Amino acid sequence: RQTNQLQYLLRVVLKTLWKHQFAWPFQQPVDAVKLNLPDYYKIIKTPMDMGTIKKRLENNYYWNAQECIQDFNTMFTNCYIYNKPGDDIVLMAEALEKLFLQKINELPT
Ligand SMILES: COc1ccc(S(=O)(=O)N2CCN(C)CC2)cc1NC(=O)c1[nH]c(C)c2c1CCCCC2=O
Repeated sequence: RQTNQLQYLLRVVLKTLWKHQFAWPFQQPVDAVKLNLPDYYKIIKTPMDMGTIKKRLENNYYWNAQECIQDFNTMFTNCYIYNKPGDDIVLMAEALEKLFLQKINELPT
């Protein structure tokens, strides 16, 4: 049994983002070896993705809403830091982040 906010972050926020057309690059960790990105783990000290966030939500890892929001923010900023600002992945990230922020301000008290 989790707090109302955490429940909403899983059943509303994560689930809406997961079903989005641009969720696919964000549903699993970046496999930097398979994708030939030798400096990825050197630049990204804390990889994060929606698949990892989901499991944490489902496992009661998070103490409260803000910790989950922190993970989401890390996922987005990792993408902006690593890629070039015109890359497709970055415009997908921006799109997904605006919806996220949208659903976050809709969060219950
Ligand atoms: C060619 O890309 C892929 C090929 C296959 C796969 S995948 O997991 O094998 N899978 C996705 C789900 N689909 C159903 C099956 C294929 C992922 C990816 N890539 C990503 O995810 C991804 N995500 C980020 C955030 C970045 C990247 C790579 C871009 C630069 C680093 C970067 O920032």
